[PDB]
Amino acid sequence: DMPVERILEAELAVEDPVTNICQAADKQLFTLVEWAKRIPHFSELPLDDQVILLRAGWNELLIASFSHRSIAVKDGILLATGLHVHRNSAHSAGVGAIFDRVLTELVSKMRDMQMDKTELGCLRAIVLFNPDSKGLSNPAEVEALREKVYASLEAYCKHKYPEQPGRFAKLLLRLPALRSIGLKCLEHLFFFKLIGDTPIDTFLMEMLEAP
Amino acid sequence: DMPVERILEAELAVEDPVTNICQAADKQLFTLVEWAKRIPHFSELPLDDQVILLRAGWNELLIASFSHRSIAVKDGILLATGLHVHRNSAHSAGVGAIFDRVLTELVSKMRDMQMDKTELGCLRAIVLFNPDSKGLSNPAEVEALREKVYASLEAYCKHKYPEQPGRFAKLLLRLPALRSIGLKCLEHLFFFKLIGDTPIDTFLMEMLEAP
Amino acid sequence: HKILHRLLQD
Amino acid sequence: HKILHRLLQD
Ligand SMILES: CCCOc1cc2c(cc1-c1cc(/C=C/C(=O)O)ccc1O)C(C)(C)CCC2(C)C
Ligand SMILES: CCCOc1cc2c(cc1-c1cc(/C=C/C(=O)O)ccc1O)C(C)(C)CCC2(C)C
Repeated sequence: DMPVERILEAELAVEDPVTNICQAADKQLFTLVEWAKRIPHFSELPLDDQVILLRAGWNELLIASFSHRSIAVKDGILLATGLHVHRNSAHSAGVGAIFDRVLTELVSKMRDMQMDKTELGCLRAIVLFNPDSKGLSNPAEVEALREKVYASLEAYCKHKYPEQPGRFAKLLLRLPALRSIGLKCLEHLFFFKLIGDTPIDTFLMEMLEAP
Repeated sequence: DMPVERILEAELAVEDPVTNICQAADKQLFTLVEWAKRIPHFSELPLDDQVILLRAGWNELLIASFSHRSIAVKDGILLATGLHVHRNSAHSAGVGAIFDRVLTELVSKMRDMQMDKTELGCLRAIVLFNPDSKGLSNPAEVEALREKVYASLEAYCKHKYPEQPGRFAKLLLRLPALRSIGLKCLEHLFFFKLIGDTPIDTFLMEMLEAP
Repeated sequence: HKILHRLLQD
Repeated sequence: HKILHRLLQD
């Protein structure tokens, strides 16, 4: 079983610019572990598999959260640290194009459809239970949990938004944008590390190590 | 309107290893233009927008097709040129990891669910009508076409596979794997170009130029 | 993007 | 991956 109520409860329980962005990311990594443990059945998975899932998904999971958080923000994002980062500040820091991708492909789409917190929570749980993650001891178990999440989300959408029959598909179709943006932000982080001017804290550093 | 019959008709109408792989890709680029013109409403879009969509989607569109083509192939893929490329040959050519991703995240998943040609065609049309593509003159029109495709696919899945209520979601959830794999293959191509040992033909070269 | 333009033209 | 292991442990 995978009730959306527990997923929603998980979301509610955890509620230059590049430097400030990296601080927030590190900060939210601690919070993410807490979120994942509150997602039904995650803690019962083998510890090694919990490690694989969080290492595979952390970036996408964190991007989804700050994007939804930014829905009331005009042309900007709200960091978990309380900092509002505007589009102009991103451009003038050399990361304008990727910043705009987040705004147009994620934040704005979440805003235009009024994506709610149960929906965000489900999409994140789906991202968490990624059966393509390399090294898993039982991908079939993870797949099964993913299927349960999206069965519940679909039922939740049919019930809460019956006048929007395409809503469920619309939600799932933000996941390719998220994947792509996650991979681009990670590329940037590796570069910030390489150049060596940007402070990168310990949990963020550990995510950047090889498996 | 967006009947799955027309989409299926489009699919049916177009029916070292790195070198052979790049030949096939170039070859299939000509075929892809023909496919797209047979997808309802694509040809009626502004020529500049047709250009944007095909430049944004070509790789994912081509990867989807060769993956489905490879469903009967054990631990390998079938190139459009008629060449079977085995896993061993990919590894011993320095591209083993990405090759295995295609096998496990795409080919094997298509095989285990018996993804049919109507379903492949719809997923590709969805990829084609990507409203996130930069520079589009009317993203809303492209979005509308994407929505029509996935309304029809859902209806097609409910009707043809009524005993599999999760099938539609399962189909859409291969799209993040495809995005990621597309981006990795493109990275490799840019590297093959940089090193300069691999022959890269003209249509493939043109896709590799800036917008 | 000459090749693509030409093929889309017909 | 010491930090993650430690936090998942509890
Ligand atoms: C993972 C460290 C850098 O992560 C980034 C980088 C960026 C960006 C975002 C992130 C990021 C931020 C966060 C912040 C989360 C939060 O504050 O809750 C988590 C994960 C991330 O990858 C945006 C898209 C805002 C701007 C471009 C750059 C590349 C600077
Ligand atoms: C776009 C030129 C290279 O495209 C590749 C590269 C690869 C691979 C596939 C392609 C590729 C092939 C094709 C071939 C299609 C076809 O034969 O119908 C289209 C687009 C592509 O990106 C696989 C995953 C097979 C093996 C790894 C590499 C990186 C060598």
